[PDB]
Amino acid sequence: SNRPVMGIVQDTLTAVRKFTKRDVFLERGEVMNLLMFLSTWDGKVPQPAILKPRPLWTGKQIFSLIIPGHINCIRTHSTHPDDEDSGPYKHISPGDTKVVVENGELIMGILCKKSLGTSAGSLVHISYLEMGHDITRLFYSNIQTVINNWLLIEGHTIGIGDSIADSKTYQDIQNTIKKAKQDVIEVIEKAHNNELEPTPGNTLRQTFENQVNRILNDARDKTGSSAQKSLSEYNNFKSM
Amino acid sequence: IMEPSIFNTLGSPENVIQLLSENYTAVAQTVNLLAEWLIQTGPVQVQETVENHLKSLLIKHFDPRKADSIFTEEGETPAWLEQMIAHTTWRDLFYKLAEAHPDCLMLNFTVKLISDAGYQGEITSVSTACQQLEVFSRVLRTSLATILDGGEENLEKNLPEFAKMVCHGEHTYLFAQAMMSVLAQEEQGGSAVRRIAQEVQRFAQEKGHDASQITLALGTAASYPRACQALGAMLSKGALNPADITVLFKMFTSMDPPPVELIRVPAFLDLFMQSLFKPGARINQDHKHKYIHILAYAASVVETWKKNKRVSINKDELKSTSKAVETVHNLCCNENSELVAELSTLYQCIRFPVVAMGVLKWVDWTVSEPRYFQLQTDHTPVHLALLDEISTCHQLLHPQVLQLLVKLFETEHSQLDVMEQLELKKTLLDRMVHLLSRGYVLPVVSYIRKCLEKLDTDISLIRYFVTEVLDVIAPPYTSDFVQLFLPILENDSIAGTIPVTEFIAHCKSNF
Amino acid sequence: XXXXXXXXXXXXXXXXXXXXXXXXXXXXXXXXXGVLLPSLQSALPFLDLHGTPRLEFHQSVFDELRDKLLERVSAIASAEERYKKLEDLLEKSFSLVKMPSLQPVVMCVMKHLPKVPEKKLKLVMADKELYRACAVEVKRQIWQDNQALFGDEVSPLLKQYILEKESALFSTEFFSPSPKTRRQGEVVQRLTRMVGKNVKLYDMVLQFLRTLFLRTRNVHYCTLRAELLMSLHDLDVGEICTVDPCHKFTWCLDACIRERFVDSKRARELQGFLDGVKKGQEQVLGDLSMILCDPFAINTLALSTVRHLQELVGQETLPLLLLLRLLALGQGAWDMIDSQVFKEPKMEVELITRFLPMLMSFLVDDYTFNPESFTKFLQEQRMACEVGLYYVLHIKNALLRLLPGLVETFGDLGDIFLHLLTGNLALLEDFCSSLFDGFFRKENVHRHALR
Amino acid sequence: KSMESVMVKYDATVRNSINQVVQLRYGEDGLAGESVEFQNLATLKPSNKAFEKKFRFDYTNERALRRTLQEDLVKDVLSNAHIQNELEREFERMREDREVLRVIFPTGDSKVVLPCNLLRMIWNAQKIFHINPRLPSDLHPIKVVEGVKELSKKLVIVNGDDPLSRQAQENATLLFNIHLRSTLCSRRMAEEFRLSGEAFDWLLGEIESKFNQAIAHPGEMVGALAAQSLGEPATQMVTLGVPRLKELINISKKPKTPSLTVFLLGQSARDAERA
Amino acid sequence: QGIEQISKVYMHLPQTDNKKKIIITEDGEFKALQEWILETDGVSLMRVLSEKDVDPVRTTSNDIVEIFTVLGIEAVRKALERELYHVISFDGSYVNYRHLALLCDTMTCRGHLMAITRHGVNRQDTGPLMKCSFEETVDVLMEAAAHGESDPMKGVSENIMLGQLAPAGTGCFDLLLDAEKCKYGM
Amino acid sequence: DDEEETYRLWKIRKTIMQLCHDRGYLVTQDELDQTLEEFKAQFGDKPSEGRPRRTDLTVLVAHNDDPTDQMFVFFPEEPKVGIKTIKVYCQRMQEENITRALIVVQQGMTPSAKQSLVDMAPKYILEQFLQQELLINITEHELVPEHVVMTKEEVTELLARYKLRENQLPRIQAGDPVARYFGIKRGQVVKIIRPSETAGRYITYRLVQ
Repeated sequence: SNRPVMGIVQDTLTAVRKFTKRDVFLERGEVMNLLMFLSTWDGKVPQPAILKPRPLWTGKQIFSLIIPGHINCIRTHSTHPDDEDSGPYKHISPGDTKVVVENGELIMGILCKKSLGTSAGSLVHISYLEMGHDITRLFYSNIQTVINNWLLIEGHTIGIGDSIADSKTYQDIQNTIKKAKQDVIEVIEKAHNNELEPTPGNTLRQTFENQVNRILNDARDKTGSSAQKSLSEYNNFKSM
Repeated sequence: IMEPSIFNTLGSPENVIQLLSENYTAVAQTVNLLAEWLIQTGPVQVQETVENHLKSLLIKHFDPRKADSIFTEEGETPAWLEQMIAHTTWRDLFYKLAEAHPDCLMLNFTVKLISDAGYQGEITSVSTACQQLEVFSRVLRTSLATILDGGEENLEKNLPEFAKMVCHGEHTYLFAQAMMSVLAQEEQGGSAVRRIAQEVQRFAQEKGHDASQITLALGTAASYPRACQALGAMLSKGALNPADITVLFKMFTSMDPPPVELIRVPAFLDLFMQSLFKPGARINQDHKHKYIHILAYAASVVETWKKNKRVSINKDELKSTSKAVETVHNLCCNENSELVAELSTLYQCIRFPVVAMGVLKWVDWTVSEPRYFQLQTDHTPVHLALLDEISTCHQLLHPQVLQLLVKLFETEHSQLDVMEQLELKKTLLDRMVHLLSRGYVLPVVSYIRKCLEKLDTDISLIRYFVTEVLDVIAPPYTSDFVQLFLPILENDSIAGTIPVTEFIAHCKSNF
Repeated sequence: XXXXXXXXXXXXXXXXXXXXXXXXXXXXXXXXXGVLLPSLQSALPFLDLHGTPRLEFHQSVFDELRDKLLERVSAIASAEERYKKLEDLLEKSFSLVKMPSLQPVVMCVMKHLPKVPEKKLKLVMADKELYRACAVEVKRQIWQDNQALFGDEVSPLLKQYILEKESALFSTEFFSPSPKTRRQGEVVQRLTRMVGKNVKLYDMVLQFLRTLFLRTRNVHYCTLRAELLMSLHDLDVGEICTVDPCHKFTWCLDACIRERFVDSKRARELQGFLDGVKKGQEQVLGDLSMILCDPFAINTLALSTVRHLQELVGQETLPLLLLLRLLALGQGAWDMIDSQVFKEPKMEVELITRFLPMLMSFLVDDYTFNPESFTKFLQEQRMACEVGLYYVLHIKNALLRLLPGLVETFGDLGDIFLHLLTGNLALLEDFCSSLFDGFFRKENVHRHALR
Repeated sequence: KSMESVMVKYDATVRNSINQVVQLRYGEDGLAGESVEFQNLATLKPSNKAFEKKFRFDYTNERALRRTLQEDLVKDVLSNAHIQNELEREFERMREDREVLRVIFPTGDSKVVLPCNLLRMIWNAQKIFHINPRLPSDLHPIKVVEGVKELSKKLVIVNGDDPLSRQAQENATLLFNIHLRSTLCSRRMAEEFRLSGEAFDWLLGEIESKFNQAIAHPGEMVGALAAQSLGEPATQMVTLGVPRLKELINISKKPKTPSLTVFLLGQSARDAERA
Repeated sequence: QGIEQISKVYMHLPQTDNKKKIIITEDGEFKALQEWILETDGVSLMRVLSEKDVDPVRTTSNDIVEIFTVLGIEAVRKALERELYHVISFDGSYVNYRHLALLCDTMTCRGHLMAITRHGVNRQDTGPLMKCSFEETVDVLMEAAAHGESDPMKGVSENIMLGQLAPAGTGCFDLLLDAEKCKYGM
Repeated sequence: DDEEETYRLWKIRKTIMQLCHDRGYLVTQDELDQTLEEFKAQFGDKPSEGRPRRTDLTVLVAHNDDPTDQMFVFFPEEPKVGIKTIKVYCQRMQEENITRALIVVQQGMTPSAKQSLVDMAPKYILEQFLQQELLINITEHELVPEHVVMTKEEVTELLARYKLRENQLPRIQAGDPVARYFGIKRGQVVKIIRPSETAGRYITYRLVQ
């Protein structure tokens, strides 16, 4: 399929998404600890993203250190809105959802499966294409080592609280379910009393089953939309 | 050359050989010869292609450069340009030449003379008209006369070319909201021009243009600080903040009426339409009562405006419209089915006009939501039967009914089955033919003519349309209607597949 | 300047430099005293203030109007309008300077190909004298009247016929000669010399060139004919195929003969065409010239001889291959010596009756390994066929069976044949050439060294 | 076990165990499947006006051409009739390539799989040489034309000066040559990327090296590779996947769901009733 | 009325770009026309192509044998490629065209439709040992013994059974010692 | 139906003219793209009893290379062609200098006719064709790439260039629809030009077996 067969997976992938966020700021000692899990590091500590009041580095700087040489990529994050590339702020992302690597530096964007997984055109793919295979081997190892050692600090879990929603969301779910059952009851009444007209190209059972399937599919879609819309950025299901 | 040949009584020797080339030789002799020869070969097209050959070579000239330093032009350029502007292709070309280099004294000075010399309708004057006062006023007079005699249909055609001229700046807008307001204030046809003024204001509202500050002072609604300050925040923000509604409620209810036209502003009532008739709008009891009171007050009272005094008020019809708006509010917000059970009174509310666009907008926000037709199972959805009743009871909403209905007709519902997609289109065509019986004839058939002759929609829908129309109508027929309908049946992609004989028999008698 | 219509300022108004008070070109007299009325003359004062770029403007408009004039000829080309348009072009095209062979070139391209009084005779004669650009009209009219295509093309064309005959007269040992499809070197120019009505032009010039070739060399007439004549009917022109009686037929027959040497079926068509009556005098002579004059016939004859020997191998007896080969050899031999008259040569009983057992002798003797009739057939037939058969036989009874035939052929001797370059190339420079000198055979001197 | 001994031989042809020819070139262009990337043809989608506007170099507008080029290059382009004629000939050549592409892909998808990623390569050349897009360039457009031409002469899939081998070579590298001419156009180099002479020479060298690396090597057991490539997704997954695959593979005189796809003529296809 | 072995036929306004008609306009753009198509159950390809108002150019079929009999070998090669690609793409994944092309070419390089079974693969002259390795080893070996068939040992499978270096990747060439190059040694 | 049969016969003739054009036979352009109304006006519109009978539709044409090589396109009355009718048609084949011909059958002919076809092969090359096969042109299908019959010299040049054997090429059946379309015999080679999404276009060759 002319795409990389192996990519960043599970713990490293979730933690590198949590790592490349715009809000991640690393203290000096944390930067020292992470920098030495880089086998390809030149030994020169980069200038911090923020100098004053306190020296703070960003995870983008550290991942720019991980990325080898001068590979260039543009990738789109999973949570990237489609309309963002049409209106203003198109190339200055308010969501940090446009990944662009320039001169082997992650100037912006949050990394996910679309930029580090098996998909063609990802960072590992172009890294292999432009820098042979051993450099990409070092790229894989450096990502895993640095990102896991930062995950020691950040940490990442999943629990009961991530599977729950507030009273408003559950009320909306129950109301949507109740309306769906009312619609199914109405369709059943129409079929039984013969107000329901069969659609062409199928029988009466097929028409009834297709309408019931449509109603329940709409119910599932609306409930899923409500549940996902109810999630928080700290939800671990959403993070995974 | 023609000029650089014998400069003196010879004069360069090389230029004397250059004189033999052109002079009154082939360059001049054969010009008349070939001008009569290409004519005799076939031809009035010869002079047209000749002018095209000249016109292409004209455009290379550097007109804005040399014309600035003269500052005089010998009195409006009588020697060469004044005879030139009387030529069609030249006067049209001058507009094109002006756009290349604006902000010049020479070009803006010269254009003021050609506008009143025969080019009353200055085409492609989007920016050039803005710079000059005389040309702008002249083309405004042409525009207002054209819209006045154009009737109703031309409003769609008259809006883009005219109203876009005020988009460059507001200084071209408030002046373009001044004289026709004076024409509107008079009782001699003052409604239609205020109609196009409010239409321009609404286009301004949907193009981001700020029209909330000028239209209030123009309808002398600035006479009271409270009224103007209250309405300003509503139209600028675009929401129903409670403070302005409360002051308006306690103001207009007292024995001191504001100008009636300020509460009748179409942008304000469309804002009420959007705020209230949306299904997802949740309001408390008290503010809802004030909202329905304002709409009822804005649609019930007859007032005599004597410019200093007014003594007139109606309360009963205000109460009836308040009840109708409140009941439709309850139906719209409850949403649950029991929808079918509520048509006993809902059609009674349909009879009231102020409710008709409310349920129309509610239907628009309902049907446009995807999977609604997928979720629907009836042969005819109840919402479309409501639009049938709306078409029956009233005729002012017919452009809006047709706009919503063609918006539905052009829509693709990919989630639906293909046969139910066609049956949905046939349902929309049933609304077309219903509206055809309610007087909206020419725009609907114009839509069909566009959809068939130009677009590549399904021919079965057109055939169903023509069959239903011929089966529902009877002679006599007007000449414009047969002029529009007859090319449909002559397309021959419909005629051979199935009233038809009666129509073709009558049409030839008609024309 | 203005050498047509009238004269206002094309000559005396051409020279503005003469004496002290003779100034006056025509840049002030021309137009004033543009195109037509003021409405369209108003661009002149406005453009004259822009540094007077009048020459490029006038010549550009003239160029665009001349190109647009050329296109409208297609309207009348697809003729009352054509006559008037041609007359207007002729009146406007009588002057120099303007219409640089575009107007008269267009008119001659429409209907002025063949010579006409005041249209093609005078215009064609002047264009030929001045070397004009009306190449199609010039070629068609010169070829029609024998002025340029027939007359001025008769020098290089008549000499090119002999030069082409010498060009394929080589006696090497024949290096994959090209077919009629690949024989289009100068074919486009020669076939397009009479694009208009080259049936008569080819009759006088090309026909006269062929008659001069027959009075010049044996190879000259056939060499030029073989290339162009076959390919012209492939040009998709009705006149080119219909000019000859069976040019479209015999040209395709020759091309398919060279495509497939062994052509038993094609021999029936060839015998039907060459064995007919009611057109013997002119048609028979022309068929003999086109059949034996061309070098491709000589190259075909070796394959025909080998195929005849192979066919006689199966039968192993002697009395259609022999009859066809003898008919072709007799027609070729009689074409060079005999004129284009009825009662064509060849068809002798001795040659045809002897060559069949002579060809069968290879088949009979070869099988017995593990004939006077050949000598009689060789003596009865032409020497060129014997030379070709002996050369082809070079490449064990097979080598001794075709021996007497070729030996008697060479001994008897001859007519127009291809047994030199074709013969020797089948199987001190004088040392090798001594044996070949008797045959003419050509492989001894040029074939041995060049091979 | 069917295509087990199917291997690409040293004459670049794919043959089975008994040397019967399966393919004259392995992918029909002799390229291995791992050094090949998804790419977009910038010529198939746009309209005629858009294609002319975005791909035809204009040597008549002195102002904008002086904006995007150094003044000496402006003078050289304007003065030379030969350079302008060559640029127009290149434009007509890419127009022929455009109509060839439209013939090849009647469906308007510009996504193709080609060895050298030209857009990323141009971006790399820009970044390495510190190209300033604001400044005018020092790159002669005729240098771009001759560099592209020589590069096309350098990318060889079929060796041989005979007409048959030359025709096969032109046919095997047709799509990549079209893509190369479209991407490395004089107009595009001038306006969109603004490369320099050293950067352009590096880009040409990089394209040649990468295309040469992407050729399928002799000795690859492409039969086994193809079998595994078609087998692994099958293991991963009106007829659903695996039984339909079995019906395609085991050539069945009766399938479970035989079907036609009847396409109608235009007049009937627009009408539902006569459909 | 109609055509035999054609049970049911369904009209469809396709939403997929592959089946929708696409025509270049005068302006040079691509316009997708939502025109009616028909899908049938049961195949009588020839009759349908011969029928009226039916586009013969674009009318294809799911079936593989009959399209080979009707349209030819290159047509069934292309149709099989299209069908295989459709199967792979329905999964949503992607497989490079080279492997599909190689499968189609291998199973259509002998004129007939070489089924990938005992019935197609073992009828070719690939050699007795490769065929015995594949399937019905005893039948193939006894037939070879009867007919004196010789295995030229040019395939990988035969050399694998005999333990010899295959003609595969690292064994598709020989190595010769460059004796002249050894003269620079020390 | 009368009009239905007239249309079917017109389509048969249209496909035959396209066939003769593809095989390299001199066909007039007007008859190559004649309309159905042109056919009806020319031939009589009434195959049931009127003039356009099958024998009135017989087509003769000669090869562009040699006028001697002519192909005959026959149209028998009976659906099932027996020995007697092919015999008299072959007598007509004898009396002219023609070499090869065609037969268009509405229904499958008797097997003995096919055996007679097989045995008379060296003297003359006659080919049958079911009416359903010729009812639509086959070369215009999207699935069918263009097929070009290549000459003996071209095949020898190919074989020498690739340095391969005759048997090492891909194969096409003699009874293949396109092989029958081009009327190519055993040992003939046809080159196939198809466009590929990987290389732009691709050339393949197929020997006939």
